[PDB]
Amino acid sequence: DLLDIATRIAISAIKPKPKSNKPEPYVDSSTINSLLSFLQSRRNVNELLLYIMRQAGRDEIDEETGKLLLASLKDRELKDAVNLLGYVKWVYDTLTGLKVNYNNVKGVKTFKELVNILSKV
Amino acid sequence: DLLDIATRIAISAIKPKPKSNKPEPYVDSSTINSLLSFLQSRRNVNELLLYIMRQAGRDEIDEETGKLLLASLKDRELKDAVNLLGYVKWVYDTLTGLKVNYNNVKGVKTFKELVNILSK
Amino acid sequence: AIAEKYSISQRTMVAINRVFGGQMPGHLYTLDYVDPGSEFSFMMMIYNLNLIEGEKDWKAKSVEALKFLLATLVREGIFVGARKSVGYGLIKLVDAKVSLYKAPDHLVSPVIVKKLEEVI
RNA sequence: AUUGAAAGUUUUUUUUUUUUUUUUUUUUUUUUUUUUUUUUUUUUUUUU
Repeated sequence: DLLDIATRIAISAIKPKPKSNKPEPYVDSSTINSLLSFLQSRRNVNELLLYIMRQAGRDEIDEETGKLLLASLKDRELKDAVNLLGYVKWVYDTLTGLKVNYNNVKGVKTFKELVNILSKV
Repeated sequence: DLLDIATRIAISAIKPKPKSNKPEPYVDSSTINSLLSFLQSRRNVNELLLYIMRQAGRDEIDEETGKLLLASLKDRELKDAVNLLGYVKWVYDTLTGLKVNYNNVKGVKTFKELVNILSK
Repeated sequence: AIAEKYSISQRTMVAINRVFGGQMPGHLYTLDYVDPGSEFSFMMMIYNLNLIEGEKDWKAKSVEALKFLLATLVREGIFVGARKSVGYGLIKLVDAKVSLYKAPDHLVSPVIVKKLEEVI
């Protein structure tokens, strides 16, 4: 469901950022918090899409992650968009806190698969 | 909606600059930021249109782009004008950062079509 | 304190390398500002501190401190803002009606209303 | 056709009152819009 979309988006956004001297994901938690705050303040989905596009164009959001976000957040209700963004934020925070390597986590496309991976080890 | 107008004007402004050594937009982001700053400082639409016309006469602004801007801002309130200008600036920034090719966005008239094109 | 007759002004400042004076090392930062002169809606509430009549001696020197602060704000004006060292940001209170509301007689109805200048 | 039987464990009672997620916390500290460029060259105050 929405959780699978959120997990795929978080995995795409957690890929290592090239030309960065320190190991870190391509995006930052500040970007996700800004996304949520902008959606809450503006209460519009098209404005959120514009924000996502500009963040992608600022060379700080992975183009694949941006494409996934735009694909998910079209013909979608505001409440559904809010829920999806919250799920994305929570999954990203979990992955950051657990320091999950992107190499062994990029191969999962289901939330249940991610849960199994985390539970096993 | 305002966003459709903003997308159309940004598309008109992202046309390649004729007679340039490198493929670059005919209109630069500095011009857009100058438009925003001028509108914020002057806080009126008339001299904003005057500045737009002067810039268009002094190159750096496509004739059709200037015509579309003038038609859009012919009769608009200050808040609506600044909202439209901000939308235009954001759309132009997205197009520039994404390095989107002009030939693939010559037919878009709305914002949803551009979003679909970008997503695909 | 929101503004009414505001105007946003952009100023661009760049540094000068001490060796080979004049070169801009790329530290070109542009900051947004408000126009030099614009009204702001100021409103402040003080409880259990009589100012027009003052307190005799109980927990005093607080009324004096508040009056000193108000006098500094009115005549000199405090420095607030982001830069605050190159002169960017100096607010001042031009005039303010001081309305006193006392609980026993009439709290909704003001008891004494005076201009801030007479208070200090 | 049990020694032999025919009776609702039922009525009745509000889990209610007292309590502000509150006080304190300045998105500021630093950075000269300077820098190389001669308003220059051509022209007889002059004939029947």
